Amino acid sequence: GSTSNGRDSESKRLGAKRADGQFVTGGSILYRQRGTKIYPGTNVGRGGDDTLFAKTDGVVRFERMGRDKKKVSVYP
Amino acid sequence: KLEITLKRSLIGRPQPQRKTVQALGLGKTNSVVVKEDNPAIRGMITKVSHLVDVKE
Amino acid sequence: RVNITLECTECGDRNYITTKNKRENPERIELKKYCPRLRRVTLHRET
Amino acid sequence: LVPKRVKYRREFRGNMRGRAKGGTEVAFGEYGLQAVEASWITNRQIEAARIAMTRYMKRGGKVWIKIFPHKSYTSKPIGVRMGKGKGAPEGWVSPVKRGKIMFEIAGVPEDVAREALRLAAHKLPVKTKIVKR
RNA sequence: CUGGUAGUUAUGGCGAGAAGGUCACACCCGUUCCCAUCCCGAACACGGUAGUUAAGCUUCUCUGCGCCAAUGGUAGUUGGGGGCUUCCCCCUGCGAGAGUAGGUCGCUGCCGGG
RNA sequence: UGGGGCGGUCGCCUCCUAAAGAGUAACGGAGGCGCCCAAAGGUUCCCUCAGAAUGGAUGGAAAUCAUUCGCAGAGUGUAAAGGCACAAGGGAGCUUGACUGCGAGACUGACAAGUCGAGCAGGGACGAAAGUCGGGCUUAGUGAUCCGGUGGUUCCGCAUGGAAGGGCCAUCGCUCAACGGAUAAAAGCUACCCCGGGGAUAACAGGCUUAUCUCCCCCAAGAGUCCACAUCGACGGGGAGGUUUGGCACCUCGAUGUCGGCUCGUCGCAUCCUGGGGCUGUAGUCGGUCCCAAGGGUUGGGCUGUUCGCCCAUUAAAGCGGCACG
RNA sequence: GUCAUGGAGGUAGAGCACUGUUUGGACUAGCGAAUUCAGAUAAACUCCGAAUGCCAUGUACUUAUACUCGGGAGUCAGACUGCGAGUGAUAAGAUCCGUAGUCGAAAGGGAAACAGCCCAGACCACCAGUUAAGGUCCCCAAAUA
Ligand SMILES: [K+]
Ligand SMILES: [Mg+2]
Ligand SMILES: [Mg+2]
Ligand SMILES: [Mg+2]
Ligand SMILES: [Mg+2]
Ligand SMILES: [Mg+2]
Ligand SMILES: [Mg+2]
Ligand SMILES: [Mg+2]
Ligand SMILES: [Mg+2]
Ligand SMILES: [Mg+2]
Ligand SMILES: [Mg+2]
Ligand SMILES: [Mg+2]
Ligand SMILES: [Mg+2]
Ligand SMILES: [Mg+2]
Ligand SMILES: [Zn+2]
Repeated sequence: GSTSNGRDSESKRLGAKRADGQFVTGGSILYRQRGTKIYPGTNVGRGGDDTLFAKTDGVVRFERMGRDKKKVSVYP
Repeated sequence: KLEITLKRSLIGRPQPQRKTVQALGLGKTNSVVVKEDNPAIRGMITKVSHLVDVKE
Repeated sequence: RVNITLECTECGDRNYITTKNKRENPERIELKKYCPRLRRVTLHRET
Repeated sequence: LVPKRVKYRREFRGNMRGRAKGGTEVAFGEYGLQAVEASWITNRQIEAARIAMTRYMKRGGKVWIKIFPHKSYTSKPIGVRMGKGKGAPEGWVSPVKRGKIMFEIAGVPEDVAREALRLAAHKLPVKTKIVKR
């Protein structure tokens, strides 16, 4: 008797790192993802592995673009 | 204003209810507080209404 | 694939490491890269 | 009754909470067997019930089976300890929730229909009742 | 009234039926020139305007499809309490999906010409 | 490590389990990696897939051509998931940013490590500008220190000038795969065995469980010379018991003696004989089956350590189980 | 802690729009692939989608911690009960996670006795009172209500 299974990968800790309505400082990571599950908005950049980050100081807002999609912005 | 009396014990109860009873100012059983009638205090009373007696 | 070192043709400094396929590229690769010593772009050649 | 192929060979056992999602009404024939409780029903039980109720009617009328054994279950032999992976598949089962109609018949009078359904219900591990459209 | 250019979860789309005009727009005519075709002046580019609303375009009418969508009920469920525990029941608060009444053949902004 | 051994596994990536933040175990359920690409990288410009119907020589269901329908039913180097038709998919032109010094601030995290990053300077590629470019749609494709090799260097250099030798920067040498890597270097037997410990962990018996097992039933197709139910009863279904084969590891390792027999028994009843009865495929004789019933009774030898079993000869009969297999 | 407000997130349920599994007709390229009609099913299906839990904001009301630096530790065998899962047989006082409680380290009252269930936290003394779970014919305090 043997299983021939038993392997897994380490969890990567994805999801939202800041809250809607929270004040954030420049360069902070807002969201971690595979693909553009959420798009970059105003004053928000997209990293090389799809990480969304703030480019200025301000307050975070999760918003809804056209019907099927979402984005996040930072407003001073 | 309304009067609040702790009738049941806290042994065997979950932590959120103990924290709510603490924030109401109540200590040992049969102890009494008098408070105002805000929606905040009403929400507290709703969370622990099975442990407490309320009198207007 | 193999590991490659690229040498500056005006200083002899070995500034860069890269890779290539030896069957597809049997020659010596040449690329124009920045040279930190001369602070300008110079042709670099595989050693 | 066995599925031709499956995507996976092993599966969780599941649960049987709540009333049946769909199939609680007679939809093709005039008469039906309805489950009053929940139970796993294997394909041997389905086959035995079907043969009994079909033989009583002498191949007259029509019979519809409204449940399929999609799920598989496994087992371990005698003498093996716990561990070392999951066991080997044995049979196929249908989980039936309360309120599900599992057999329907048409094309025969009251007496033949009711007696055939009574004969069939004695082959099943669940508590049943007879309903008319 | 029309041409350009924006915003807004298709209530804005698809489909069907018609009217209109070289003022704008377009089809259309041609390839000397700049430029172009793995071939083709079809497209792209350039040079003009005989004919035209046939089409695009603009305007009006349709619920056929699509899309939007209540109310009540039901499933599920936080907290409290019970059974005869494959599971089930009661009290309080929250409350779908499906189905339906119904809505929809768009609505706002700036500029140049009639 | 559901005792140990045998077998399997040991690092990294993706999904489910995982209970709508993150995290989350099992010798749980499924698959990949130890690379590849000089373009399959950068930029500028351009455009759009699978399949089907119809019409046509070789040509055929499917090869090339033409029209229509066609939101992606294709593709995306490779596993999966999340993404992508303002392409991240497909073509063409020019190229080497698959740059050097860095880096406000964040994510992850015991540490060691790992991940994202606007922006600044140097010098560039492509574009008319705007601008994009510090590899590849994203996430695997890797190994510390010590010790050595190679290139560079306005560093040191044991009286002084040198040299030998070191330091610093760049790079190379691991299936160190038991993948945080004990050493540069390593396999077996012990029934001749010994010490320290453990009921943290197996072998006997106890406990829990009841798949299996023994017994009892439900439905009734059939058998029974006609005839379901005298006697049996397939395919399926439901229980009781705790004597079998198992599962678990709860008491006992500063000791709970382990098979068979002998001696001495005692209890249960699911009754082997004897007592009472109903049905019969009960004419009689001889039987079958079920209900009541535990008062008493229930053999001597051959073979085998045997329990069991087969045989010989009897008997009214030669019961089955529990009591630490009394 | 509650209240108000704003968000991220795909479980329960449901559904069939994709992917697998699947039943009965009509029609059928040729007993039988496709199209349609009706009806099912899913841990690794999703056109949908809660309750809870989580992250923030507030000037709202209440309440008492939170953090940083330094000295000294012990712990790395856990158990049962309820709820949500895996393994097992939808067995085990079994095993392995998540969530809350009690024991551990907790005496007192009730479950006959009975770590882990129900009620409830012992500073000391009293020949005082009121209650909880559980009870009120006798043992045995209280209704032969
Ligand atoms: K039945
Ligand atoms: Mg590419
Ligand atoms: Mg070594
Ligand atoms: Mg020997
Ligand atoms: Mg034994
Ligand atoms: Mg035992
Ligand atoms: Mg001892
Ligand atoms: Mg003998
Ligand atoms: Mg005799
Ligand atoms: Mg015995
Ligand atoms: Mg201890
Ligand atoms: Mg103790
Ligand atoms: Mg006690
Ligand atoms: Mg009375
Ligand atoms: Zn140089």
